[PDB]
Amino acid sequence: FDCAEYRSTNIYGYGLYEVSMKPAKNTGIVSSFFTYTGPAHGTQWDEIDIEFLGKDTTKVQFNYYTNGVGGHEKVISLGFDASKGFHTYAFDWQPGYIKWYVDGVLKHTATANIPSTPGKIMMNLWNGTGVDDWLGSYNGANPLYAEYDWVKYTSNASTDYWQNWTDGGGIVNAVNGSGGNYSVNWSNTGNFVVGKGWTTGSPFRTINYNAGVWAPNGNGYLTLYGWTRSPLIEYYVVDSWGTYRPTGTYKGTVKSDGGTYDIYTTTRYNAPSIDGDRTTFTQYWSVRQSKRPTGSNATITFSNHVNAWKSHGMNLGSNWAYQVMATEGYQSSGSSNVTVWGSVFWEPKSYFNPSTWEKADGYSNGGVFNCTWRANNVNFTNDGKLKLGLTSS
Amino acid sequence: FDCAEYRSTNIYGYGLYEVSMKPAKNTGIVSSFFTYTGPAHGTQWDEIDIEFLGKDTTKVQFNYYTNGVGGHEKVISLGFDASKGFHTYAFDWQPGYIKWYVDGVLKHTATANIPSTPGKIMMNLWNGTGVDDWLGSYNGANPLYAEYDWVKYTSNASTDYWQNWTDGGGIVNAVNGSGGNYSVNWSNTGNFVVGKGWTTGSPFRTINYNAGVWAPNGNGYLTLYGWTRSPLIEYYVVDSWGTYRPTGTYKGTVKSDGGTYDIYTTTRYNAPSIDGDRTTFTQYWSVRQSKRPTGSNATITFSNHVNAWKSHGMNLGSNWAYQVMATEGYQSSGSSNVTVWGSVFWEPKSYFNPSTWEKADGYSNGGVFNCTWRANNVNFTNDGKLKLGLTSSA
Ligand SMILES: [Ca+2]
Ligand SMILES: [Ca+2]
Repeated sequence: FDCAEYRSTNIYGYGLYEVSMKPAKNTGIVSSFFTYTGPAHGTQWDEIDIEFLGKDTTKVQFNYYTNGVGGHEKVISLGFDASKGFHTYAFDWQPGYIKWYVDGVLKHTATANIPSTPGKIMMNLWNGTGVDDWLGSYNGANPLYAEYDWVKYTSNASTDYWQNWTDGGGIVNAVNGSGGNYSVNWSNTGNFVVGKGWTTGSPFRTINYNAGVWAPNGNGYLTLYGWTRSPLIEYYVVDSWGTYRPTGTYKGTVKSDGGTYDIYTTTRYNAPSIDGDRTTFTQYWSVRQSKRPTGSNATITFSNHVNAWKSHGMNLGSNWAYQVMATEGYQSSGSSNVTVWGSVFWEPKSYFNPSTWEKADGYSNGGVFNCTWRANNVNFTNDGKLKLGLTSS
Repeated sequence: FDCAEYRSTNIYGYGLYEVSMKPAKNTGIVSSFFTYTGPAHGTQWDEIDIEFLGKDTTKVQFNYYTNGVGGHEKVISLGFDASKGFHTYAFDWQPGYIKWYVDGVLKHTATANIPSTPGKIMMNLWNGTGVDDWLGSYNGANPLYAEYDWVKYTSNASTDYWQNWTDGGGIVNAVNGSGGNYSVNWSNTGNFVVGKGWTTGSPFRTINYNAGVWAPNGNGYLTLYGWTRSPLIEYYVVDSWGTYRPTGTYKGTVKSDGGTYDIYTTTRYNAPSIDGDRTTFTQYWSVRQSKRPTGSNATITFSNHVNAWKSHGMNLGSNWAYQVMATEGYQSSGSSNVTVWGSVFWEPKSYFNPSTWEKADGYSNGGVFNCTWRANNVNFTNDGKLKLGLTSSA
């Protein structure tokens, strides 16, 4: 028996691992997506799994090994047959937990003896021997296939600041979420500003976020927000908004991260600021000429804005205070869900890219794996999908 | 009684510590500014003090504890009542000594068994018991408060180069002072360049200095000065001068650290340079459009100049030689006194900053400290002063 394993050439650490896949269906096999490192690579055996036991594809199995100790199996009922269509499975791996998801919904959290060694991303399909109680016995049916549409890994941002300010009008339910994530649900408010970011901003920072939810019902801004002191200046890089587009005195424009922004300035007197709730300071703005798409990864190269501002005579303070990816609102209702992240590894799997992936070939895992890995069983379909096969002879 | 103590979250080492404050006046209390490290910070007890005994606010007491041993009290007459206005008190803490100052005047020096363990910066007000001969008896007067307008700590410069070059004309009395400080007194000279700085310059250095004395009597420059090789270039950032403002071939201007400078290029031939007594080289200049005030702190963000020079096609060499904060002179007389500083921790005390400070709360030091620390007694005024109160009851 011949089986298939596709594995990354690089190693990856803590962060969110997502895959879109359709597992094979048959007694005695497994289709999976997992991270792995072990003794053959000079490390302890640290692995995090997503496994579909072909005997019953209406279930998914989650597991993990740390220093070679597994025993963390959690089987969950899916509510659909995973073999009948593509679905997104994922696990967020951090030092104190692992959270697994199905089509974006949280289904299981683990906290005991979590792995810590960066591993490779892997995907395999195989038939077992000696584990009939676990997989059912394999009946030789072939060929069988497991398909994967895309793989994505996003590393941590290291945001250290949480901002949750409301003027007291209406309701602002802000949620300080895990890592760089936050969400806000608001109802008929006065003014507020909620966001995650950094305690000390920087003119060189590159902010990467994703707004999984951007649904202002009225005046809301999805915006890089921060301050400087010496002098006191509040700045904004607005990517999207609600029913009102912020403007002021026009200075010019700046092209950055695929968008063009209008640059403005506005002055403020007697309003809440970081140096006291009744002060006098300017606001610097970059406002996108049209709302940025949300729901996907977006980058704000803050230095291009700082520089274009410098160029139009707008210079910032030298005492840098907080810097966040915010949701601000006024006299409105809405929801927002935003994640600030570190870096993304994106693989569309449209074909075999030999710099970032390798096809296991010419050897068997032995043990319960009753098959040899073959690069010939790792192919790409026309519609740009990884197709893993289990064949015989 | 409830009392107050405000202390830094970070620890600080050798360097100059200054505070602008006005202690409370009353028999029985102490208002202070001091560095502290001890058992509760996991170390030996090292502390340096500035204490105002409320029984007599015309005097100030200096002390220090090293490995839990004190006994170095020194009381000096201020010549004024400390409780009537703000004054600046400081101590310069170095490996081999401590120097204390009042309004910038040296008042006391110690050298024996100098503390060496970095500690927190602290301020407190408290009333004692059992030490009436030292503090007087505390009569319960209340409420009382000590005020502090700002705190500043400046670390050491780590300048590793002393410049003292004269062509031999007239007299150049250069003084290699402590740390980054130097002075020069000169009379009817030829050309000379004196200063302190670094053996290897950097396009990224930020120079903090202060010219305590800037009194050229003729042609003299107060300037950042340095060279590169590959190619050989002499560069200046001139902040002040005497009777002659240096100029050359005009390129443009750069705004930096609050001033605007004119950018110039010039060429020198058959003149001395770090490469020979007779050489030819290029000079790059930034010259302030008007003289920079002296006597108060000044900063030169050198990368602003390097970057503007690059804009105009003035690229520096790749092998960096010395870089100093200099006094240069030609055919003149005069005096200068300049100090290059290290990095600064500046706290204007405009409000509570929980990242760099904490309020002592819910416990008493006990012993002589007849009061409980309360975070509620550490407040900030509208006008940016820290107010540490001593209050009665519950
Ligand atoms: Ca695909
Ligand atoms: Ca102040």
